Amino acid sequence: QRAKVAMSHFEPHEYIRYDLLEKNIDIVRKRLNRPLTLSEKIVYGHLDDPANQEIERGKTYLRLRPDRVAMQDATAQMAMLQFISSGLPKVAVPSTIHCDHLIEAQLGGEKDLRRAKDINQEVYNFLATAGAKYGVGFWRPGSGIIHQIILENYAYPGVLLIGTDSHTPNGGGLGGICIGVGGADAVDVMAGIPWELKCPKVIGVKLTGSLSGWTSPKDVILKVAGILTVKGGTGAIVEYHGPGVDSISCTGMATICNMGAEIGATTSVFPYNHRMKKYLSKTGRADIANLADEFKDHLVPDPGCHYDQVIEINLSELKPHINGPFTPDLAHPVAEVGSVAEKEGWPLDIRVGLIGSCTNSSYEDMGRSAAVAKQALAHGLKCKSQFTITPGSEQIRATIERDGYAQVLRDVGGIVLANACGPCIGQWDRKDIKKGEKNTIVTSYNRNFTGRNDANPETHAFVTSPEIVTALAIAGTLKFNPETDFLTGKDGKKFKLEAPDADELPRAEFDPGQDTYQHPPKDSSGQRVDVSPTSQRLQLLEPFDKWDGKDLEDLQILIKVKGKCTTDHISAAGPWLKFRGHLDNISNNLLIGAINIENRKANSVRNAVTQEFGPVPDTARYYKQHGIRWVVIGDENYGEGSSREHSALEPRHLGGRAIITKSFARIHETNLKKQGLLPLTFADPADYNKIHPVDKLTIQGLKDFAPGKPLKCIIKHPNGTQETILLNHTFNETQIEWFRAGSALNRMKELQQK
Ligand SMILES: O=C(O)CC(CC(=O)O)C(=O)O
Ligand code: F3S
Repeated sequence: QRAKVAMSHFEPHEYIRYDLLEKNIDIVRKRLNRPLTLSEKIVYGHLDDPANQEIERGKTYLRLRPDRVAMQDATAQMAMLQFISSGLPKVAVPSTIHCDHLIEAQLGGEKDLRRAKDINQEVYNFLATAGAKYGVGFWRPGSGIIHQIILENYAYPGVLLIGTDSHTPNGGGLGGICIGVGGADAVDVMAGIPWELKCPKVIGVKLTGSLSGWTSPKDVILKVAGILTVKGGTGAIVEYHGPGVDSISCTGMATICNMGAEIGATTSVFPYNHRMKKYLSKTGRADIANLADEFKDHLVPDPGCHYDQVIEINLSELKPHINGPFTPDLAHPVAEVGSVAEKEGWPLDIRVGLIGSCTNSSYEDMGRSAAVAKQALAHGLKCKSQFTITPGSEQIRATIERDGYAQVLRDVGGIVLANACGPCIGQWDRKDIKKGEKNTIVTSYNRNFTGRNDANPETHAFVTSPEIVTALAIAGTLKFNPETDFLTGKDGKKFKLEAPDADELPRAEFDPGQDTYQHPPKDSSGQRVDVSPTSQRLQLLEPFDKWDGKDLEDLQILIKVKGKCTTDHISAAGPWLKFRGHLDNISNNLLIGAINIENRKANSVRNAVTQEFGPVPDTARYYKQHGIRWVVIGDENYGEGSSREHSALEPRHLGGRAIITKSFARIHETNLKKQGLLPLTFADPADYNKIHPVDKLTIQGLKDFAPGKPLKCIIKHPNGTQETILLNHTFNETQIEWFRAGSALNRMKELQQK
């Protein structure tokens, strides 16, 4: 580039290329002759061939070149095992591993981390020596959650980042396009080959007016999530714009982009502005803010660009929301929630109040919560409810500890957890409740899907802002309304809580703490990564079987699924995170949470040959070792939610050939195409009703599988009648070559020594 500004302090040699962004935006622009939106300037500015790429929103696959790859340890292990199979010597672009998902919340900060490094040494040692070997930066356990460390250090305006985690959109708060992928996508960018993405549609949310009072950043996406619903953002990028953007802090925009994951959006973004500039300078990147000022025309949307849908939100009319309890789109005003809770039968007293995680742990969030706490403390009050605080990184922990906020928070009765996901992925040894107990918890997190936080099917969880969690934690009930109600203080008077007052960013500079990162040695020609042969936590992958040239005849339906089938129903987390690097050991959880439409129950399907109802993994394994190939039938938005490729690998490992649904979630359908399976959808969703558990399916037409040709499916009924239905697919020729080879990895290996 002419300027020589680095990507971050950890890669001082790898410079930001806004000169290329601009050259590819100018090549696209003159092919398209129209204003482009911000996410179009940034996506199309990273095309591998901007002169020739075919560009149509919602239709074409763009072949893109991401700037950096970030990985989290619950998904980094399988991604690094696939990279190890490619045979390639080093990673092609800046990648980092972050160790945040294997640390269980039990007693608090220090004790929980000590136990996690003991319990997990094998996997942390595997991730660091493979990181050292292949040149991947490694953030040590206890250093912080992937998105918080990415916002503090690696996101910048104009970046195209991919991450093996759904909440990777978080990065959009600093003006970049950050997309979550399954681990095999990350190994394409690390292997140095173009990354493909279905060309996004763009939803424009216009922000007008200003935040006031108890209303925070969080409220905007709780409001938008309820307007669009979980199905709302599928296949689109949400792009925030308006005069109101500049009334939100940089870490508030990151809160909003983060939860856009919850409506199925490919990612969300905000346009570069003064708030981002301020945060870039206060986090040791003033030079990035100076470069970006010079390229600002390319980091804002063109005037007059066309959004495929515009939603307008008046921030000055906005008021606090609390969303739940079993989806993030059931939206409520914090004024109404008490009411709805008594008519609906949701438990009114707040058992546990949990604040933090990467969605709501900025210096501003911790401070606004303390500003509430300090008030309750001046009246001899304490949290009525149990109270946990998870700092997003060691820098937010060291900084808020030093400036006092952490001590206010413990003085009202909260325990500070390790800087890791913990209760946000449900990695938590809970004790206050017997399992099955019906109880309400309230979090500042993002997802509140059933069983997400403690695996109690009946814990009702509500997501809101950290200050409202803190206020309701002292209150102990969903009946309390912070902005109206009175609280009875130890000295018998009544008083009411004042709306939080707090610094956006420190007066001082940020404390980073010590010992957080392991640099890779461009040295150690002689790093050795050794999966013990009979290790129960890590296992080297063995190639899947190449496609046999024939059609798929008389396939068994392992399960026909009723309703919502999230990737947590397909591959659960909780106890199974200890097997995220062992494929046959984590496959023993295949589809155990999905509801069987035959009997309305989870984990009991009928074995076609023994005629006994029993566990799905056992049955799929019975089928596999007897030569029966099977299929799953789903309803809508199948594979919704968490990014894990384990949802696609475990079907392949047990004998699965195809998943046919009315519609798929984006990251799960890419993960099925990547593992050699067939993601297919009904040309008519009503055809879901034609297929019963008992039928055998023949998927015919593979010999001339082509983009756009539907595949024909012959349903064969026990009584000899058959029906033929049509099935659509979104494969392009790159992806058909993945199916043909047995998986995308097998194909990457054929472009070397076959
Ligand atoms: O319908 C599809 O072809 C896929 C989805 C999601 C995506 O990959 O962007 C869409 O285009 O809406
Ligand atoms: S990455 Fe963030 S969304 Fe929760 S599971 Fe971890 S704190």
